[PDB]
Amino acid sequence: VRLGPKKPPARKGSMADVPANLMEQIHGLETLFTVSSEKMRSIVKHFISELDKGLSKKGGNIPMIPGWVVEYPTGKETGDFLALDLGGTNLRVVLVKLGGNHDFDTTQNKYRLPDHLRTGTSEQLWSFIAKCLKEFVDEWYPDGVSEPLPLGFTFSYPASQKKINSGVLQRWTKGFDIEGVEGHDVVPMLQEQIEKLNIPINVVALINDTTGTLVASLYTDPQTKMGIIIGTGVNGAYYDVVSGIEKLEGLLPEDIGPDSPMAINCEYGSFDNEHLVLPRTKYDVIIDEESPRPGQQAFEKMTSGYYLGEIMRLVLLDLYDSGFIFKDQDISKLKEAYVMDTSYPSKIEDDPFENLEDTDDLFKTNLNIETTVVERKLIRKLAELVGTRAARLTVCGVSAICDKRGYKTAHIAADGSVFNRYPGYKEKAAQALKDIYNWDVEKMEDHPIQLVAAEDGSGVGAAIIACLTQKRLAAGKSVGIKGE
Amino acid sequence: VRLGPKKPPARKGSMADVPANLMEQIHGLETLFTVSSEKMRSIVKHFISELDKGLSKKGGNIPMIPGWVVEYPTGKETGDFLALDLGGTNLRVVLVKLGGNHDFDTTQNKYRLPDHLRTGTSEQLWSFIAKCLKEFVDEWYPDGVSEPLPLGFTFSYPASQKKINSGVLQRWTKGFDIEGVEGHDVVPMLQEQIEKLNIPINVVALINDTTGTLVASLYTDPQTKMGIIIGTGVNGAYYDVVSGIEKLEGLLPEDIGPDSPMAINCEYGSFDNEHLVLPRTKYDVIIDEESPRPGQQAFEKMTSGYYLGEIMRLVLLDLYDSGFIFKDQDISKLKEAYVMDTSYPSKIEDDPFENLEDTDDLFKTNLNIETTVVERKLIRKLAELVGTRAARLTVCGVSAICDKRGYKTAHIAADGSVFNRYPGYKEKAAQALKDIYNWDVEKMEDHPIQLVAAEDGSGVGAAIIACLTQKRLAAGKSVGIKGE
Repeated sequence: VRLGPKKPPARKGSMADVPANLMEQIHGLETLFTVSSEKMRSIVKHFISELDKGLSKKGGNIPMIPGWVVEYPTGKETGDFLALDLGGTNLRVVLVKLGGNHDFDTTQNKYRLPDHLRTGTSEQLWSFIAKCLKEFVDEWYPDGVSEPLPLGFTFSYPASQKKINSGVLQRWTKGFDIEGVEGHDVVPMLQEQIEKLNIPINVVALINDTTGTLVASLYTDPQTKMGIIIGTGVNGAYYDVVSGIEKLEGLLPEDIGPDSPMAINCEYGSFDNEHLVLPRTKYDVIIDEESPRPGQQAFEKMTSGYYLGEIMRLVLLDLYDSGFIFKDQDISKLKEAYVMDTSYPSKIEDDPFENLEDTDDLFKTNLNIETTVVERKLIRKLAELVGTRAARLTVCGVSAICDKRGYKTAHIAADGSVFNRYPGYKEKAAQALKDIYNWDVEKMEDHPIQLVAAEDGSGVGAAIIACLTQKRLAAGKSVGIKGE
Repeated sequence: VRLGPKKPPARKGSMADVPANLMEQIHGLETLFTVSSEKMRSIVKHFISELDKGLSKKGGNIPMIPGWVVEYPTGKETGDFLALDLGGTNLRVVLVKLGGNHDFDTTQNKYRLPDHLRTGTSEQLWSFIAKCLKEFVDEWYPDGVSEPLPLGFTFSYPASQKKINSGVLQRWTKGFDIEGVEGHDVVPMLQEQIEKLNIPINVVALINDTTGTLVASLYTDPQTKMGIIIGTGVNGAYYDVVSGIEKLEGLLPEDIGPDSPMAINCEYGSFDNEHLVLPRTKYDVIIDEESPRPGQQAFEKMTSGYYLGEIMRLVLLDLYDSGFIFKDQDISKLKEAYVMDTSYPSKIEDDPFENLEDTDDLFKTNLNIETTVVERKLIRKLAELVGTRAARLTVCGVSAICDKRGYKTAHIAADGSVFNRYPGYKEKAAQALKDIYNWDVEKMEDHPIQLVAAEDGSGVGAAIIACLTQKRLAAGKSVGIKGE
């Protein structure tokens, strides 16, 4: 039924019937949005320079935050470990049992946050989280445990960490707004509530989810060299080496030696806030000028899936205003910012039909705009250009990390809604890496540097980081700066 | 982010905290909805007898419609062929180029039927279709063709045919209401409008989409023994042999002799309308009594995904009425027929949490029903029972056809939204087949009889049936009853 179950072939996409004047505008969209291999190589050179800068004492626009994971997982770890992921709408609690052969078992619950928890008191939040952990532990360990359960806490909010078992909140995001937490260490706040309920849990690590994605994926897949999130937000994490981190000079204890690995949470959404290398167009400038924080998050704005529909909307409105398309149409819906979400370029790029009838139905039904076939061919071209630009720019971050560290091969453990669901994304990213490196290789599965699906970072990853951490803490091996 | 990109593992599903009274009701639900292996074998034996009955002179509840495809595609077929797929809302035109090594290329367009066609004249309909085909051919063959393109027409309406290149409309369905067409052969009606527009197409075949799924999938995959649809509706098609078709004795020319293959479109939705073997519960009886055609489509009612939410709804109301669940709830939204669509059992079976928070959020948000976790554990067990019974009954159709024809091994080419999207469906079906056959086999990938994703029946299949038919029409080999 319908088009059958297997992915339809890509449409042929003939441009033979497109009139000269529209075809000139299509070429102008190609000039605006195509990222050449040379431009990619150029962006990567500057990205490497900014990765270096963020690790220097002076710092830079890329935070390059030390994650205080100073060893790799081996895959041979065993035991029971907890993970907590505090999101905007819910708390997830995960019991991970590590099998010792790159394998694990999970048992997980999800506790939806009451509306008021995001904005009430500090004690109310940590008490709620402790009540969920008590309910969980009491069910899964009805007769307690002989050793407390180490817990890793995924707390993906701007924070500073001078050691892994700490997180001083810098600023709340994602709808949280709780007094008396900004500027304080959240780890003892949660531990205090745990102890109040006499729950046998020791909070031993606080992480960013992308650090988790890196370490979970390297536990199951030892070829992992990076964890990357390609969604509404963007981020990457990898292992540097202590000697490469000027900003830690003089602060490390001697048992964290110069050749020690150090996981880094790049927070590279802010790469090129100086607007010197990314190929921002007039439409990107408008998106930025109209955003909550103009001049911030330059790289996120150029690569996040959240803006891809918005770019199309502004281009389309421009084409309309300049007299090229939708001449007789009521275009009022195209004047609403963010009316086109990521589903628009997605559906348009998935349209299997030469006459682009999925695109026709989307425009008529959702935007009240009737179109000619040749207009839809422009619209389809535009969607392909915007989806492909975002993949080629994301891969500059992958390439900069690999080139910085000398990784000639890598699995890049990827997650987020763009990687997982945007049409053709994996193909677009693989072609981008092939174009950067000029590999002579037929099949994407054989690419020396290739994206693969990540393991669960904020659950499994935080639990494995808790396992690694607990082994250091037990032995007296340092997990932070001297004295901390 | 979230649970990461990989399928979460199945929840543990502890029943330890479920009170004795609720566990007794769960056991009662397992009695009502479990289909044993011996039951499935009992059903298969009767289903074979009913397949044989539908092919006999006296007929039976299973139509067993000869589809007038009297040869197997070899995979060596080459050429350009058209398919037309006419639904209730859309027309699809497919140009299929066969490559001669079980491979094909497609080029396809989709045209939404104007609202006024459904109630227009016969001429308006065929004219519209011909104008779509003129448009399409004018583009993909701007200088014409050396021989007319043979076209296979998937005509998704009750119709009878005494030869492949004919279809006499029985009754319009899908709120079509066009005069002068019921009781008439639609092929010449379409051909006339084609010729009026001087389009180089010859309509050579009219088919049911499931016959197309069988044929297209056999062209690409030589182990295909059946085409099966498991969606809102259900159907199967497979090749029988003319000697097994008593109702065609006396009607066939010598060049469709007793040893000839004959594709059958079973339309086995009506299996067991006489209610002799399917394990109908009181809930299935209610569904039938309240359905548009009580006493019809018994097997479809017991296997289609459309009913699975509704079976759950009535079970849950009956448990509320008996005082077991939702005791202090306002259950008024649960009293609406078909309020629970296939997404309810699907989301419930996909819930990865031990506390079943997806199911909590589904019931609280969509039905205004608050639940205890032990209620949700009963709800999850009910969803699993209902999804599992539908898969096990579906595979009784597969096994009947395979045992009828002596297929010890087979690929069963499957499509439809239940096969394609219902959680765990493929594993349920594969376990059902292993249970019927008592195979000693560890991996589902290795099962002797297995479901595999089908090729596109209503497009590609209709074009390949057009190719096989044209070969016979050109040579003067028959494709129907003597003299038709």
